[PDB]
Amino acid sequence: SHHWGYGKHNGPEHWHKDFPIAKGERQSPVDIDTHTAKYDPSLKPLSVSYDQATSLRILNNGHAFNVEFDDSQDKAVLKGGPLDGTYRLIQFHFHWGSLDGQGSEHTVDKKKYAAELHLVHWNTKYGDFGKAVQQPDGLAVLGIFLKVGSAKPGLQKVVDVLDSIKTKGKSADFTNFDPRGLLPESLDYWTYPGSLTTPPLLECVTWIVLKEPISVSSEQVLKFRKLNFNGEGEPEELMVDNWRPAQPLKNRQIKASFK
Ligand SMILES: [Hg+2]
Ligand SMILES: [Zn+2]
Repeated sequence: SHHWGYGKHNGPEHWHKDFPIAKGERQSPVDIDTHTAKYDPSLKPLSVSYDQATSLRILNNGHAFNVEFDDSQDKAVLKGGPLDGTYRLIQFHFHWGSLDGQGSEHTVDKKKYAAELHLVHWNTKYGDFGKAVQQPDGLAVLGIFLKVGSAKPGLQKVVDVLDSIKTKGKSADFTNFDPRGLLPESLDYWTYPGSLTTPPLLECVTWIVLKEPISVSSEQVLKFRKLNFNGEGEPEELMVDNWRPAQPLKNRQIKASFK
């Protein structure tokens, strides 16, 4: 190791040495076995209210690129589904692969997608993000798979700014981006209790993974693979394969909102 990453020497199989919770009882991602997920008719439809979303900035943090939102008020929230209370969007980011046949963190019946989008929200009852991650119901992550096919118009503004945040630590102003353009048509989902997928790997997440993938074009995903893990003036290491493999389900049940 040294600092964690996705390489041979500091990749997911090493994390447990600095972050023992890596071998925990509620680690993510998982494989979603569709024939073993339990339909639960008591789950409510999700409620995504992103019409007042305020994006602020896009940042290359060395492991992905995050688009950050103003979370000082209830502007872009998620509620409903399996959640109690209101969760505010704080940031979204992707995980992707070096090839189109891999890239997602969750799998479906062992199927891997080209990428996976995570919309990260935190439970307002805890007052701030940093307090939320210390609680079992502190975050709610919506995960959306991407397959390669048609271009997604609403992703192009993201794609286009990537050249300006090529290396670790770079940021760019990124206002007026509407995350509604990244949702599939259907909001049917699976849900289970899990964790963050990067260190510190805290088990504070209710995952909501959407059944329906979105399509992106090959060119679009190609632009993701041009980013760098390294900082400026360091030897170039392309930012690819920044996904953690599926972890054991252990004593958990995946619930479906649909049949
Ligand atoms: Hg936690
Ligand atoms: Zn993620």
